Amino acid sequence: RSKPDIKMEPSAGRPMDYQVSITVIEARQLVGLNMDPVVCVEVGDDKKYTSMKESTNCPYYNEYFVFDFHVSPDVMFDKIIKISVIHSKNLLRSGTLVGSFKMDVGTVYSQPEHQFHHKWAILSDPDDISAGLKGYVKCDVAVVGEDDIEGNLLLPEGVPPERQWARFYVKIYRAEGLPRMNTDLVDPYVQVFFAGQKGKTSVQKSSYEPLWNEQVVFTDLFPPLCKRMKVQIRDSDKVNDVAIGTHFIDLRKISNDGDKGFLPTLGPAWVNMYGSTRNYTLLDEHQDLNEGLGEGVSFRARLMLGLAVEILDTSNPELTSSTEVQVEQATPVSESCTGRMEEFFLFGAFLEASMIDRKNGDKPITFEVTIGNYGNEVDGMSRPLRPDLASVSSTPPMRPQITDRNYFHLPYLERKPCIYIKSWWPDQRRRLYNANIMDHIADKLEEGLNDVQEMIKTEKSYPERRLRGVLEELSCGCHRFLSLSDKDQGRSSRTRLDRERLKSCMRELESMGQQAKSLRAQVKRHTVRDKLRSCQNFLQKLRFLADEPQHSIPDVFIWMMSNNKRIAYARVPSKDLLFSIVEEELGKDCAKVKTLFLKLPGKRGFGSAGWTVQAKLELYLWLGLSKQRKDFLCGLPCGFEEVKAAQGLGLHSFPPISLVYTKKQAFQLRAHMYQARSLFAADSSGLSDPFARVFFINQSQCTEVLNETLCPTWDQMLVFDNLELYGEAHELRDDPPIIVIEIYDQDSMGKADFMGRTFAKPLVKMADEAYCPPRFPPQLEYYQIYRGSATAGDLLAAFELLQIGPSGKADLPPINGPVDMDRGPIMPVPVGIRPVLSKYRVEVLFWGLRDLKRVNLAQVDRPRVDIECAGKGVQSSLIHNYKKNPNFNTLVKWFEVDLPENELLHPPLNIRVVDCRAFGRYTLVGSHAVSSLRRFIYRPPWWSKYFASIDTMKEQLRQHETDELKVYPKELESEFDSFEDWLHTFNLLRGKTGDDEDGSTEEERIVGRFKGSLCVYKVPLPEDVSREAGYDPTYGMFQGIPSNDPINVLVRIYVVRATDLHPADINGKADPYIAIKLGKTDIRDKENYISKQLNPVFGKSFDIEASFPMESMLTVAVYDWDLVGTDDLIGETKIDLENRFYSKHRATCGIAQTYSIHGYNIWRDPMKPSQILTRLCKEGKVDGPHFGPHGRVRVANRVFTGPSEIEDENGQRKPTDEHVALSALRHWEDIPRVGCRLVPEHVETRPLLNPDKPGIEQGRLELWVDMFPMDMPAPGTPLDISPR
Repeated sequence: RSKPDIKMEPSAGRPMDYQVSITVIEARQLVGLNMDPVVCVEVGDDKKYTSMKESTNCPYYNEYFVFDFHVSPDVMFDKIIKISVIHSKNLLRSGTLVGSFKMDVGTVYSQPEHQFHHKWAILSDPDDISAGLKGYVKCDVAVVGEDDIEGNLLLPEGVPPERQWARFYVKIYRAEGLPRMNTDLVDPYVQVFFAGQKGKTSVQKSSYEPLWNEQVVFTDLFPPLCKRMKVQIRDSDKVNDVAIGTHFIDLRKISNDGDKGFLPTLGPAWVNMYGSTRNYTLLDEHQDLNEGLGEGVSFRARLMLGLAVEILDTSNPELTSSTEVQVEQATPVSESCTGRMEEFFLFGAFLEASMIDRKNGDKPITFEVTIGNYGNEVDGMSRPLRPDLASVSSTPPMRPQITDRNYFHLPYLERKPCIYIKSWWPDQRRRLYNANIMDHIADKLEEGLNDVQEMIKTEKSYPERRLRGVLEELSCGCHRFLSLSDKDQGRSSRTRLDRERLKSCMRELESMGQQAKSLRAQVKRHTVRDKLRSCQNFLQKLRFLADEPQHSIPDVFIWMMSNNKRIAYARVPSKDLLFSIVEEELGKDCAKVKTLFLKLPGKRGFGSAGWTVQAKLELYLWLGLSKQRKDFLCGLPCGFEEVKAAQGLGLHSFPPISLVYTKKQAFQLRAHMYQARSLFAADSSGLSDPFARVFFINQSQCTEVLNETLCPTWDQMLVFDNLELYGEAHELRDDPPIIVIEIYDQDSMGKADFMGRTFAKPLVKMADEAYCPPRFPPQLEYYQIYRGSATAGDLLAAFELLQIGPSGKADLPPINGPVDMDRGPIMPVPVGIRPVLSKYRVEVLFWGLRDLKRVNLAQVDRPRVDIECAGKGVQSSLIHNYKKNPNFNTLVKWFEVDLPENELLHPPLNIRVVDCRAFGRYTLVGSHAVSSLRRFIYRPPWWSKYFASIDTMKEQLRQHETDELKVYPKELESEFDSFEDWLHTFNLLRGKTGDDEDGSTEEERIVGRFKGSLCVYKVPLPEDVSREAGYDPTYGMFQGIPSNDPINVLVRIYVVRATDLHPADINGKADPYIAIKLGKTDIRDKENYISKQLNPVFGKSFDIEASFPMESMLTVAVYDWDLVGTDDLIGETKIDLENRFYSKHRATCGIAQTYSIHGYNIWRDPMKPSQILTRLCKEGKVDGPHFGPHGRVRVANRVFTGPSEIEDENGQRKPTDEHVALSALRHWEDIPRVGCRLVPEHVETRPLLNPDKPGIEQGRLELWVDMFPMDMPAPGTPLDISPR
């Protein structure tokens, strides 16, 4: 696989809705006298307080606090939680602070389920090193998108409870390259933030190159729970205090905990921070990028910085007792120790630049390649003289040309402009060289893991030894890094972090080279699927080691301007651009023709401000020293000449300002698009008008618009012709240029609306290659379609890029073009590339549909469902009365349709339901299409036992982490395949698909939910299938299916107890009761609510008739009782008795362990197990039962044995058939054709869900539900499970 995944809108910089929740449970061992504590919780600037507790050292609150944000993930993690015991706070007095505990959101989120539970917050006096410990405050925390103190601390691993105060020195020396503010001078000062404490240097007025040589001194507890420092170059404008740039120092990459690791240190070395545009806009909408809230769009400033964390002894009297952020003159160092100053030379070559927006391509456009302070001559820098060349940094303004209505292209063609920059940077190439080595190893690890996952999920053989070879290559790469990075250990201009961090990666990857060989033995033929997920734990640490805090050279920016106004940008990091003689030290984007996509600056690159590509460039880049420009043209496309400028005429080492091209290979691209599927709904009808517009270099071609479908089959090859590819064959065969496929809805105005985008790489054939298998012809395989943030479709294509031949286009294999003469210029996908189509009969069970939401404050009385698959389709019977009978009057009605032979290439079968209005205007009220037909392909083949079962499920929990009845430790539909044995369930949709800014949510699209079954088989059909359709052609495969007809059904619910219910009251002990909604019937136990109970025991039994299957929709709920207003809601759950009732699993009544009619084991099913087995025999078309003696039975070709006799409550021996009958119920899977499993009498663990707090647990409930139809013999009297 070489197909790219270049997403224009990644997760970085995306803001999401977030919630922080805190319960302040209690406090104990508080140090002091007569304190009356008010616990204060501050997250950011939002501060809340508890209630009043009077004169205690051990208070109890159990109070709740909720805060909500909508910020980017890195913005959240710097925010500080400030739980504090504050003695005697009121509105006029800031109370006397006992102690506090500063600890950020990122440490919460680093916990595996993002929570801390019942843990004691280690409060300490934050403004005194010598003050004692200030007790512990038991609390719990949660961030969502035993009671001993030492066993339950609120700390991560490694942190001692007796934390040591340490001075967190940061040193601010000098800065360079500052932009304009005043009209246009600058007045800088640097402000540092850490754990709410701030410290700023003195302002040096009127200097682009300041030199403070000052430092900011914090005082905080080692190890720091606040995890980043906000270092921010700032301008001291007196009216508007505005920032220039911001870099975050990450504490984990500069440290390793323990004596085996090292204390944190950094620098003194340069730091490259970014922000808004290079010019000073009078109003700057990218001011948030100056604040570091997102990705920086242009380089703002660079700043030498240091870090000198030193641990103090808390009992030392000579130290300063205050923890304030003092301002102190630092100790300056020479700039030679930061790196020997060297000259660097950038090279760039613009080959192609297409896909320019039509709204901006009216005028001649200019590029601008910049690296840091150098290469920005057009903007008029505040640069001094040479610390020289004119620094040609712009392509000439060239008139664009039209590709289509959407996009332009640039007529570079034979002339490719080039840009070369002189720059001066400190030589710190090893920080990016080791990053390149370990990034190459991590890229190989990514490719191996993705190949193993893709090849595992396609079930191609031999996976685990391939994974073992991947980890063997990983071990070889570990040894390669062990040998490579040691070659310049004795460098003199080297910081302490460059020693200790390097030692850390040496130790880690030395261990990793043997952990790979250990997990090589751990990976087997059956454990490969989960050890593959275990393998990327290595990849997490390797990606973490790959990035480094010490910057040397800032990132290379490529810009766009017309009228010298910036419209589009890109930012490639410079670490992949250095040239090195070591292949692992060589950057990934260096000396290679790299595809790169521009995007809009700031917040307007996301969402509805633009979805179109700003530009697509085949940019060549190179970076290195000015003495290393020896062979920097080795990766360029050959067959070219160089045109140079006046400053470097005749010099062999001088780079050209432009190239003129002598080789123009004619290339024809056969773009085979056959199908798209699961697309976005851009039209108001819940469907779209999709067509594929494919871009390749300077031209574009369009397939014809298909109408009113989300799974189009265009079946349309487009032949791009007479295009020009430059260079030789070795730059195209193993790495062709990219293909961008864009999907659009042909709307009512004529102008199309955006639908998505996918990328591709064609299989390349030169004229000397034979068009022979296994390479040619190219097979169809999928391409994931993205519409920016979210996935919005899947496309099927088999692109091949072919040379236009030495004699003509006829040297290519002959095009199997338009045999259908009406197609004309539209031309089909040829045979061999299209799949073989074999006829499959599709059989639909039109069972019914429930749970329609009341759109337009009513319900549709006459719905009818049409199924459409690959053009062909069938329709059900029209509903004559929906509320009386929500079930179609149709048997298994089928249609025969040509389908793809390969099962992975099956199209999504569409299901839609319409209201049958006048004139055949079939207005859609629901539509669901997402299914894979391989699933539907058919080929012929009381307390006394309860507490014992409680001990049993404790054993089941302890074995999972390492009489009687069954206990399921998860939800009942998890064990029993959701009772979807043949009565399948699908979920309908309506409206436009939910874009994050233009559309609704996906829950708002939910309108109905279909019940039915699908059976797919070939029309050349097998022999047992010929028997099955033989008994009834009106049912097909569906023989012996029970009737649809409605019935009154008794609903019998036993509820045992509830556990760990979330209280709404601030005391922490709710007042719950059981509330049951069944169909349209309300039953509440509010008169018998169990007050003041976290784990109440109900023991109530409820019998209530329902109009099944219309009333087969039940919720079992718990309600915190409240007389005033309404009772607070805890949570509900979905039951849906319909899939229980008609299942073969016998969900009507559970079966006990052994047959007994006395005491706590009395057979509660009114129909005895012998009659149960006879019923399952006639319903399962299997002969039986055939009892001999009461201890044995023959059912089909199988024999079951067991006991024979039972005593009643009178103690008299009654021999019945029921014992071996119930034993056969517990061996009912032995039947070779109809065998299955039966539901036993059980108890169940039920998650409760509240839409007030979605996606998280509200408590558990234990219960089990039986039900009985009212034409069978009458149910037994309601049993009682009242507690002891």
